[PDB]
Amino acid sequence: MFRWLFLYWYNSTDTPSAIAKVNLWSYINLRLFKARLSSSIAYYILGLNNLELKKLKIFYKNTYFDYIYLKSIPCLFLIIFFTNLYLFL
Amino acid sequence: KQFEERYGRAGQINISKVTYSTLIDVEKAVLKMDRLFRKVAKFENRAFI
Amino acid sequence: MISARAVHRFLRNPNLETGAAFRAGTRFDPFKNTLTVLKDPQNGRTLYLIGTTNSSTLLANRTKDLVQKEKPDAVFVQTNKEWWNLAKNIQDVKCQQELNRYNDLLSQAYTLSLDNTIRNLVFKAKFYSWLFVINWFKAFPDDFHPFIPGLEMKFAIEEANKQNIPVVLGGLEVDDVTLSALKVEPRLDPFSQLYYGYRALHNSFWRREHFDNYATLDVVGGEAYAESMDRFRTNWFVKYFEKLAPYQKKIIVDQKDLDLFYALYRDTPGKKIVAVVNQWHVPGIENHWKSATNTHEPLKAINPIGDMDINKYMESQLVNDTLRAFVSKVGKTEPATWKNYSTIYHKDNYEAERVRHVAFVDHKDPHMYHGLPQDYDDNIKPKH
Amino acid sequence: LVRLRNEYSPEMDYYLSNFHPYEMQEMGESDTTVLMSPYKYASHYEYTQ
Amino acid sequence: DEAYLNEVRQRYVTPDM
Amino acid sequence: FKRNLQMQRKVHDILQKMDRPYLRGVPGVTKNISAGLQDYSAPVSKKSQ
Amino acid sequence: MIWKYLQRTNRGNIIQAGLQHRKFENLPFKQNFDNLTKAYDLRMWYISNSPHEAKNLEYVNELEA
Amino acid sequence: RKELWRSQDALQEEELMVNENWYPKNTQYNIYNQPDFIKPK
Amino acid sequence: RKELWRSQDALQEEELMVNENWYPKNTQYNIYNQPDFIKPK
Amino acid sequence: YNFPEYRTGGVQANPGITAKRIIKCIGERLRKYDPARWENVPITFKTHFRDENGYSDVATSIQIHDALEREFGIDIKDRLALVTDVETAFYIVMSHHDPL
Amino acid sequence: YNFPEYRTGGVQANPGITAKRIIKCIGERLRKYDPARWENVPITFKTHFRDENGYSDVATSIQIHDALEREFGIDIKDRLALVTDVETAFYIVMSHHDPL
Amino acid sequence: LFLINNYKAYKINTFFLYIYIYLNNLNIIWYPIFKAYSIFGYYKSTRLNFIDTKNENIKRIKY
Repeated sequence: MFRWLFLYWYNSTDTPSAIAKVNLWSYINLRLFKARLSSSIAYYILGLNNLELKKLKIFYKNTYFDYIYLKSIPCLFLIIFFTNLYLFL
Repeated sequence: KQFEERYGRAGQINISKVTYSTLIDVEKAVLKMDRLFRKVAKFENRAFI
Repeated sequence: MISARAVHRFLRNPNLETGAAFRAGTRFDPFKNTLTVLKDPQNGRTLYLIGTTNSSTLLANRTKDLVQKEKPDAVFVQTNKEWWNLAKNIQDVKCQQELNRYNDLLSQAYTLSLDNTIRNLVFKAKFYSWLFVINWFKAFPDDFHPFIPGLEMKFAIEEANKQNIPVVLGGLEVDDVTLSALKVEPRLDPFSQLYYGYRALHNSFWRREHFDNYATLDVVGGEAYAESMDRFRTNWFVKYFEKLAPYQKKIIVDQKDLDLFYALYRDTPGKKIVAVVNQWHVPGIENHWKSATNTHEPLKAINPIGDMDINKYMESQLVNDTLRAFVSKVGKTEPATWKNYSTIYHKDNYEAERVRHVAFVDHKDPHMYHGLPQDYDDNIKPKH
Repeated sequence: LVRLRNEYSPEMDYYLSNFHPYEMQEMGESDTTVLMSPYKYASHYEYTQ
Repeated sequence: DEAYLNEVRQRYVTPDM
Repeated sequence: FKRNLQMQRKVHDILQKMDRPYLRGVPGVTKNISAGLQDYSAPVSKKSQ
Repeated sequence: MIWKYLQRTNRGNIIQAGLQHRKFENLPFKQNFDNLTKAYDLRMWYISNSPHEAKNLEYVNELEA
Repeated sequence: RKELWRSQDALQEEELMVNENWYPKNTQYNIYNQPDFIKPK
Repeated sequence: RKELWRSQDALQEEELMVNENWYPKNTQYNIYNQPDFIKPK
Repeated sequence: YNFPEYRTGGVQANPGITAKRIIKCIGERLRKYDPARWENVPITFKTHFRDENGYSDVATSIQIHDALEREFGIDIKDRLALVTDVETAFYIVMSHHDPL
Repeated sequence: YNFPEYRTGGVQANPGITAKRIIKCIGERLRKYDPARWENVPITFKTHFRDENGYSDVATSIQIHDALEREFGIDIKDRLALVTDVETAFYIVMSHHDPL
Repeated sequence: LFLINNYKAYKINTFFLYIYIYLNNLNIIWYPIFKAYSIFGYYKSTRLNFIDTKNENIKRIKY
C-alpha cells in the first residue's frame, strides 16, 4: 500500500526476480493497484536542502446540505428584499 | 513482525469513536451471520452430507 | 511600563504542519481549562479564578469541592441579587439539566432599570433588536447558555454561605453598568448588525473554524462542550464577537474584564479569593492580574530566524557548486542549469530563460569566473 | 535502445518504473459487447454483471 | 564549530555496498 | 557497480574536506545564529515516521 | 428561538450513522436475498472503513462469494 | 546609475537587520517576547 | 472613577519623560544632536 | 551619503537578511489584513499560513503575494505557486532574478 | 494595568515633565504646520516663536494654542494671551486648574 | 408519551406496528459493483487514510 511513487520505487522487494525465485504471482499484488495518489494538489518547491512537497488543498468535498442551506439564507433574503423593493419602486 | 519489533509502528490511526464502535459491531454481526449461514447450509445439505 | 503580552490568541501551533492524527493540541483537558491560580506576592494574596460556561454538572461539582476544601476568605460570584434570590428559592436540584429546565425563570433576572421616556423607549427598541440579531448570530442551544448562570454559581454561593464568608456579586454579563455603557455608544442597529455579522467571516479560515466549533456543539451536548472549551477556543469566541460587533465587544469583554480586575484586586477582603466568573473574562482578568503583580511567566526571546537553518542552505549551495565544478571538469563542459534542484516556477525547462549565474562588470573583475568550472583547480579546490 | 530479455534479472527490474501497469479491465471475458451511449464510448470500458 | 563540522562530515559517508 | 562505488568514494572525500567559507560569515546572515537552531512550536503528539 | 430549530443542525445529520441493530437480531433461518444482502453490505462497509488489512482481504473474498 | 538604486531607508534597514537580535519592533503586542520591547502606540 | 482617567499610553509617556536624557525621537532630522538618534523614516 | 552596492544579486548573497525582510513584510501585511488572528502570533521562518488540516486560504496567500511584490519589487506569478508558508516565500523570492 | 494616580494637580507637581510635554507637542505641531522652518530647529524651553524684531505671528500661535488644547485637554482663551514662546505656554498650562 | 406507552401492550396497536415494520424491511435492495475492478479495486480505492500508517511507508534509508 503506497501513496507516493518515490516511496513505492525506493526499496521494492516484490520484484519479479524474487517472486520468480518463489514462483507465486498472487492477483492481489498487481502493480495496477499498488500505488495511487491522494487526488489533492501536491507540487514541489525547492526547500533548504532538497525538493519540498507542498500540498494545495482548497475546499472540502464532504459538505452536507444543511451547510449549503444555512449559507444561502442571506442570499435568499436579499433576493426577497430586492424583488419587493422593485415592486414598491 | 521482526521489522515492526525493530522499528515500531509507523504511527497512530486517526479514527472516530463512532466508527471504532461500528467496526466492532460489524465484525460481530458478520460472525453471527456466518454462524447462521453455516447452520442453514448444514440443514439444507443434510440429505447429502 | 506597558506589558504588551498576548491576551486573546486562538491560533495554536502555526509552526507544525499539523493534520492527519498529528493535531495542533488537545482541547478537552477538563478541570484545567477552567481553574487558574494567581498570586500577589506583594500582599501575599491567592486568587482561584474559575471560568464557567454555566452548563456542566462536573465543573459545578468540582467548584463546590474547591470552595469546600480551600476555605477562601472571599468568594466573588458573577451574578446579581435577583438571580441569587431566584436560585436560592430553587432547591433539591443537583444536575445542570434540572436547572436548565428553569432557564426562563433564571433569565427573568435580566432586569433593566430604564426609564419610560421617549429616548429610553427608542434605546430599548434598538437594544432588543440588536440582542435578537446577536443571538441569531450566536446561535446557542438550550443546554449551552454561557450567559445564564447555573449550578456552578449556585454551589459557590451556597458553600460560601455555609462557611460564613462574604460573597461579592459582580452582576451578570449585561448589568446596569454595561447597559449604561451601551447607551453611551450609539452604534446599536439591527440592520447594520445583520450586515456586519454576515461579513465577519471574511476568509475561509474563520468560516472553517466557525463550522467545526458549532459542529462540535451540535454533536456533543452543552455539558460535553463546556468541558472541551479551552483558552484557544475561548479566545476564538471573543475574537468572533469582536468581528461581529467590535464596539459591543469592547464594551462587554474588555471593559468588563478591567472592571472585574478592579473588583478582584482592590474591592475585596483578600488573602484568599475564589472568583467564579464567566469563561471569556478569564484571559483579560488573568493578564491584568499578572501585569499588576508582575507574576508573568519568564520571557523566552524569539528570534525570527531562530528556526531557520541557514547552515543547511549554505551547505547545499556549496555542495552543489562543488558538484557542478567536478562534473563540468570531468565532462570538459559547463553546467547547464545552475539550479540545484529542478522545479517548475521559472519554466526554464521549456522556455528560453536560463538560470545561469555569471555576473561581472569588466574584464578585470575577480568574480568573473565564479559559478564556472574555471574557478576550481584540478583538485576541485574552491579558489583559483 | 534497451533490448529487454525474457528473464527475471535485476537488470530488467531496474526498468520496472518505465511502464504503465497493465489495465485489467479488458482481461478475461466480457458479458457486454459495447456501450450504446455516444457520450461514454471508446473511453469507458464495458460494465460487467 | 567543531560539532557542526563533525555532523556535516558525517553527512557524506559512502556505505560499504 | 565497482567503478561507480569508487567514484562515489572520491566525491564524498572531496565533499568532506572542502573548505566551508559560510562558517566564517556573520551569524544570522550566512550562518545559524549564535544561540543555535530553535523550535518555537509546541507539539502535542509524536510525529509520524 | 428560531435559530434553535432553524440554524442549530441536528446531531444525526453530522456524525456517521451507527449500525441498526434491530435489523440483525431476528433473522430468518434462510440464505435468502435479504440475509445475503445484509452480509454483503456489512462486509462492504467494513472494508470501506477499516484500517485492518487481514480482515479486509478475508471480507473481499467473502464479498466475491 | 550603474549601481542599482537603493533608498537610504532600505540601506539603513539592511544595516539594522545585520544585527543578530533584530526584531520588527513595530508590533502592537510583544509577540517575540523581547525583553526590550516598548509598546509603540 | 474617583481617580481621574489617564490613558496607558500617557502614563508610559510620563514614565519615559521621567528620564533625564529624554528627547522626542520622532523628528525627521537630528535636531537635538543626540548621539543615539536613528532616522525613523 | 551611503552609496548602494555595485554588485548585483545581493538578495541571494544574504539568505538571513532576505528571510528577515520576508518575515517583516509578511508580518506587517498579515497583521494589517487579519488583525484578529495574526496580531498575537510571532511569525518566524517555520510559520505556515494554512489550517490545522493543511487547507490553504487563497485570500491570505494573495495578500502575502502583494506584500512580497511591494517589498522586493518583483512580480510573483500567482498561478504557478501559492505562498502558504515563509519557506515558500523564501523560495519564490530567492528564485526571482530581479529582487531588490 | 497601571492605575492612574488619585491625587489631582499632577501637572503642577512635575514642572519638568509638564515642560517636556509642552515642548513635545509644540514641536510636533510646528513641524507639521510649518515644516520648512521648524524641521531643523530644536525646540527648548527658551525657544520663542517671534520674528528677530519681536513681532509675533498670530497663525503660528493659534496653531500652538490648538496643540496645547489637544495635548492637555484645556481650553486656552486666545483673546487673553498669545503663546509666543515655550515660557508663555508653560505659564498658561500651569495656570489652568484642569490640565491632564 | 404517557398515552403512547399506555397503548403499547394492545394487540391491535402492536399489529399495526408489526405491519409497519414488515413493510419497512420488505424491500431490501442490493447494489453491486459493475466495474471490472470489482471488489478488490474498490477496496484499494478506500485505503488513502491508512496508507501512511504502514511499515512500507516508514522512513527507512538504505545508507
